[PDB]
This record gives sequence, C-alpha cells and structure tokens, in this order.
Amino acid sequence: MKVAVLPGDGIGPEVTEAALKVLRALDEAEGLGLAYEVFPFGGAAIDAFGEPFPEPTRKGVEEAEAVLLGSVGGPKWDGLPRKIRPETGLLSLRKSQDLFANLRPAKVFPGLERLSPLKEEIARGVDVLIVRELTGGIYFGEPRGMSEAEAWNTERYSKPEVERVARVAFEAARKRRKHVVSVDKANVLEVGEFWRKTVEEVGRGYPDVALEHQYVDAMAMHLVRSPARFDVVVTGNIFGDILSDLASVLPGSLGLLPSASLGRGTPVFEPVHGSAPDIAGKGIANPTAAILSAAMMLEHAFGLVELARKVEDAVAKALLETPPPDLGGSAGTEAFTATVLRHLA
Amino acid sequence: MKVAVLPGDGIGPEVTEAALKVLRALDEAEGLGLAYEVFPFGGAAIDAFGEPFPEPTRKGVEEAEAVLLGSVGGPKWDGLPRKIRPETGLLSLRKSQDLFANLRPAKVFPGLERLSPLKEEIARGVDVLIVRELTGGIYFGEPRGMSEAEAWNTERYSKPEVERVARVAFEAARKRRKHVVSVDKANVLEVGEFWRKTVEEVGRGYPDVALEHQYVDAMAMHLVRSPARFDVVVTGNIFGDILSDLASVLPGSLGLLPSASLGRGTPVFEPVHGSAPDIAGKGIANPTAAILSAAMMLEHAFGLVELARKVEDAVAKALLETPPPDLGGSAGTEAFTATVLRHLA
Ligand SMILES: CS/C=C(\O)C(=O)O
Ligand SMILES: CS/C=C(\O)C(=O)O
Ligand SMILES: [Mg+2]
Ligand SMILES: [Mg+2]
Repeated sequence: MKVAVLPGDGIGPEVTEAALKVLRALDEAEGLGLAYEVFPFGGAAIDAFGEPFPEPTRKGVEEAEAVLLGSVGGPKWDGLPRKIRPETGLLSLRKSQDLFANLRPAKVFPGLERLSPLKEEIARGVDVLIVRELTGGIYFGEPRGMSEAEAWNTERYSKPEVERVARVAFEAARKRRKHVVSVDKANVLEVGEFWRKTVEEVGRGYPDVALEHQYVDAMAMHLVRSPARFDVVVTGNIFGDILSDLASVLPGSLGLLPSASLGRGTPVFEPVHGSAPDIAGKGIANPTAAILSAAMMLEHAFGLVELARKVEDAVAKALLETPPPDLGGSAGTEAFTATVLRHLA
Repeated sequence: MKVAVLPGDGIGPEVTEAALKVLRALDEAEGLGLAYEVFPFGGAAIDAFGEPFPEPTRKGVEEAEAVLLGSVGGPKWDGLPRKIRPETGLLSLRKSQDLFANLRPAKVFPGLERLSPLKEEIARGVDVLIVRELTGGIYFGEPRGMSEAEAWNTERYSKPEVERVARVAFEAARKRRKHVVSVDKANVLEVGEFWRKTVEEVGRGYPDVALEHQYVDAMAMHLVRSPARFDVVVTGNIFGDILSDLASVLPGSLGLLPSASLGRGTPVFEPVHGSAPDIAGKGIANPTAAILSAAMMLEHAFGLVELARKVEDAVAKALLETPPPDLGGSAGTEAFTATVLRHLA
C-alpha cells in the first residue's frame, strides 16, 4: 500500500491529515502495507519550487500505487500564468495518468435525510455512484471552432473509450449492489446509439451485474424523484459532468463528498471540495469527504471493499454522534476524526 | 382571437374541453374575438382520414392565430408506419410552423409545496420558465454518423438561431419578473462561448430585463437547491431538453404542466402530458395543464398578460379548494373546471 499523499492548500492538509489518521489506525489494527510519503502539490509546491506539479511529486505519483489528494488553489496564486496556476497542477496530474473514469458517490447516510434538498422519504436510502468518462466526447472533439456567423463542436466517442469507462462502472457495481444504469441520448444522437450498443456488449462480460439504459433527460428527473433506486450510473463526459453535479447536491452538504479518478496510471482520490481559504487553519473543516476518499482508495485502488465499508460505517456513525458544523453541529476536524476512530476500533 | 383547436386523443378532448369552457367564460365576460374551430388531429384524424395531420387541419392551423392542442397517440395506432403515427403528426405540425422556442413553466402554487419532491422551504415560490431552442444544435448538426470503431455528432448553432430564441426568452421575462438566465457550457465549448456572447448582445435590447449566465451543470444543481430564485431560463436544444425535464418534476404532478411552442408560424399551446389511454373517458384527468396552456396562449400568442394571470390565479385557488385526484383529492375534470370558473367570475 504505497500512497503518494498530496495535501496541497487551504483545508487540504487538515482533512488529508484526518484521512491518514484513519488509514494509520487501519494499518495498525489490520496490518496493511501502508507506506506513504507527503509531496508538495499546488500552491504549497509553487511556494517552494516555482511550479505546482514538481518532478519529485511527479516521481512520487508514478511510483505510488495510489494518490490521496487534498485540494489546491487560493487567492495568493489566482493572478498567475495559466501554465503555472495550482488548477493546471490538477490538470497535469490527471492527464499525466490518463484517468478516464471519474467516480462520484452521492450518499444520504441514515439519519441525515434532514440535510437533503429532497424530502425525507425520497432522500432515504440514496446511495448512487456516478461514473463519468473523462477523456473523450464533445469537450475534446475535433473539428471545433467559432466563426463570426456560427460555431461548432463535435461530440466523438470511439469504441475503446466507451469500453474502458463501461468496464470501470461494472467492476464498481460488482463491489456494490450489482446494478448499472447507462445514460445516453440514443433515441436522437448516433453517438448515443453507439454508446448504448457498446455498453450493452460490455455488460455481457458481467453476468452478475444487471444493466439498464436511460436517456439523460429521463435520468435528470429520476435523480430528483427517486434517486434511491439507483446503484451505479455510467455515462459520457458532458452528461457525467451534469449528472454527477446533479447527484451531488443530494446528500445536501459539500463536506460529505468524495471522488476517485481511475485509468491507466496511478488512481487519484480526492474530496470534491476545494481548499476553502475562508476556513483554512480554523480546525473546522468537515473531514468526511477526505476520509471517504481514503475509503474509496481502499476500495477501487486496493480491492479492499470490506475495509472501505468499515470506514464508511464509522463515518456514518460519527456524522450522527458528533456532526460537524456544516451538518449543523459542533465537531471540529480533530474531534470528528476522533469519533470516526472510536467507531473503527 | 382565431384559434384552431386540436383535441386529439385519449384525455385530449376532455381537458381541451375544460380549457375552452375557461376561454369561453373569458370571452363572454371580457369580450375577446374568441372564434375557434375543432379540427381532428392525431388518432382521431387517422380514424377518419388515413393520416394524422390532414389538410383541413393543416389549413386551420395556418389560418388560425394560435393552436390549442390536446394530446395524441395510443395503443390503437402504435403498430403503424412511422410516417403515419400520431407522434409524427406532432412532428409535422411543429415543423410546419418552424417553432424554434419551447416554453415550459414549472410552478409550485402556494399551498402545493407538499407535492414537490423538494422540501417545503425550497419548493415555496418556485416559478421558473424554461425556454428551449427547438430547431438547432447537436440534435440536428451535420456531419453525423456511426462507423464500426466510432461515432460522431456535431453541435452547431448559428448567430440568427441563438438570436431568435434569446429574443423569445426576453419578451417572456418582460411579461414576468424581468430576470433571465442563459445556460451554456462556455468555459469548455466554443459553441458555448458563442451562445454566451450572442445572448449578451441581445440582452442589450432589453434594458428592463437583467441577464445572467450559468453553466448547465451549475444550473442542474441550482434547479434542485434553489429553484425559487429563477424567473426565465434560456438555453440550447439538448440542454433545454434536460433542464426543462429537470424543472418539470419540481411542482410534483404531471397534470399541472403547460407548454407553448413559438416561432414563425402559428404558436401551439399544449399540455406536456400525453393522451393517457388508461384514464381516457373516466372524467378524472386533471385539466390544469390544458387550462394553463390556454393561459399561456392568452399570454404569448395574444399579449393578454393580465387575463393569463387571472386564469393562473383561479387555477391556483381551485387546486387548493377542490384538488384533483392526482393532487391527492377528488375533483374530476368537470368539477375542478367548475371551481376554476367560480374563481374567474
Ligand atoms: C475533471 S475531474 C473533477 C473532480 O474530480 C473534482 O472536482 O473533484
Ligand atoms: C419537442 S417539443 C415537446 C413538447 O412540447 C412536449 O412534450 O409537450
Ligand atoms: Mg451485465
Ligand atoms: Mg438585458
């Protein structure tokens, strides 16, 4: 279990640190290879190297079997050359490993229905994972331009691009509730039809996982009227861009949300939240997102599903017992983490 | 006020009839040109003409200043040649008038917050109109195809296409709460940038209406966390296809939802709901959608905004006093309509 740890900026190191306490506790009690090293990333890296993705860090990432990322960015770097801003650090990092699968789970833990924008009965049981294709589609298609009278972008997927992201979604569902929904616009766009026929075929290699197809519009509705019926959801880039964002508001607090990015290279696992300069150093950031990213790490990077569910279950109990300030309670970062640890023990 | 009335099938004529009672009442009390004629459309037209969009109806549409549509379709026509199915009637009708602007309002009437999938506090006050470009974008772009190893669609807007739909949204906002949000993916797609710069420029011709720009993902979130802050929302075809569907689940009952389609030709105003064969002839269909389409007609086709708000206000009072079965109450089509009429008087 060789992890490169990239705490970054703002609340990044605070929440990262909380995740490590959890990973460490887990190491001592269960004995894992846990070996890890802290590299400077983003702002922290600029401060000390003139650039956000240094070669020592680049070296660490490569060699590591997984990256636990914090968050990067902040005022003290916002007026800087695009090529060198902390955000372009993220972009290089991701590109550097050809991560084509973004996993974002939206979960409403038992008792936390009160937080959802949805009504109690609709929010109960929600636990959906959105799997987004990262490297293809309209965001990257050629030809693409703007003339004065018109503009054009091209949505483009090839068969191997659809296949790999599909495969990730199926692996994921097998570790979960064995049900996949694939989202396209197949009744209108050929790229849609193409997606659907291709995923249908991949699904044939996972006879344990059921597969079902919906239209992106239909799906935007279901995510609001009845999100609790879904398990894994997989889709193309732009739609994933919309849908995970849609799914994400569901638990009703930013501090709850983890992320994994998978592909060829080193998997990266990060909280969705940014570096939160307005609260950095206050010891109040909710570390759930980070801890849940470690959980996701154990799961997707190390096939350690049971340990992942153990963290999740501890976190779910902590969120009830000593909820953080963003959940309406009082537990600062260290104190909440201590509650997670009481439940791992 | 020359209206071609196209009741169609299933609950179509039932709910259409309710809207006419309202329009008629409104005619006698306020004196409008109300003149109208019932043409057979969809199934009804097939039954008696071998085809769903007959030339008498085609004639009526053209010559009429507005079409009040019911709904078409049903089992007794589903196994028929594409070219002749009731749905292709809809398609020809719409095409025949080059309707490029689809307006769908999602409204949570006071006291009906209980119906929303959203929580009471978020649902209160929601009254958003989604304006969708109908005739351009990726749904229609060339080149477009599927090979065996890949598939491609092209998203394409020209400056006059963006302009006309923008204009419709601005006209609409002036009649409402004078605030427009334009939704694109401008930080990634040139078509996005192009949309945004173009709408920005149109906005300059409506100095009474404020204009604001969001990303389709951001907007999917806002529609769920805080839909009550919006007035008119305008966007491209595919995004509109997603977003209005998203907005539409918000009032929390299909029977509440109206639609207008505007362009060069005759404006058509219809309920979003289909022909509902499973309840046709039972005298229970909620006629709110239809009545609200007449309301939309008065408004968008005849600039009669005050009369439109009068219908809306009556409908809102009826929905509280004698709610229909789909709202959890008992009022069948005639009885609910009678409650609308008591409040128009
Ligand atoms: C393009 S991938 C973005 C994320 O993974 C995030 O915002 O956490
Ligand atoms: C393509 S436009 C669709 C509608 O207007 C509707 O479903 O009511
Ligand atoms: Mg399968
Ligand atoms: Mg303006």
